[PDB]
Amino acid sequence: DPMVSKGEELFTGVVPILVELDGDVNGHKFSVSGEGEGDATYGKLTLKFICTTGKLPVPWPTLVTTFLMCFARYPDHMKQHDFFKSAMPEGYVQERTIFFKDDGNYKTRAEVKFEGDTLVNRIELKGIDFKEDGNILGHKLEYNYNSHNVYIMADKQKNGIKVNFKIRHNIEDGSVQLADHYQQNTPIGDGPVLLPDNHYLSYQSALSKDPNEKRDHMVLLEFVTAAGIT
Repeated sequence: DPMVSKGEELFTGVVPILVELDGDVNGHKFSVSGEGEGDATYGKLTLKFICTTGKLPVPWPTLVTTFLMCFARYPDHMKQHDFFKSAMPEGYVQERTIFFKDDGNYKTRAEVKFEGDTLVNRIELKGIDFKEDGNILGHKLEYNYNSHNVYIMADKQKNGIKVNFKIRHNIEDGSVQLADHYQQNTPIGDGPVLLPDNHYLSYQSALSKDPNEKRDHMVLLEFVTAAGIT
């Protein structure tokens, strides 16, 4: 299938990634740059993010979902369902509203596309209605991350997809902070795309620190596999 070939030739081995985020949460401004690589064959991403404006005013874990679905490993029998690679190289827009239960919300707009050989994710994030002393602006979330599934459906009227899911962030006391994610994606180009049957992406994420890094930062290792179509 030459549409499937075009995504395969773009993603084949290890692809460099660049992430750039401009953020304002309750008027707390901040920027983040990330670098790393992805290997869609294995669904594997390795990334290091740096707050280049000093201290990050929200917990790193709250930005994980915002900081690359085209690196998912789609099993061979599911290749016709991979919207994200099909939109490449021109790329797609990924927009979310993330509602933190009993607290504020993030609204994100991102463009995911190639710039040369590099796969780039440029993001603007706005957060509003946060509590200054809540779990997010009060930094009460644990530095770790649970596995979750992401359910994808076609958004046929818009030639894209819509995506809904819940993230549970562990709070320092043992409880959880729910972040209910609403997402839509649309191609940037006028080229055709693969619209998928309902399915999900299964995510695993591990957060760590670079022991030689003095800046505020997050190292992220993520594996992502599509499933849910026999």
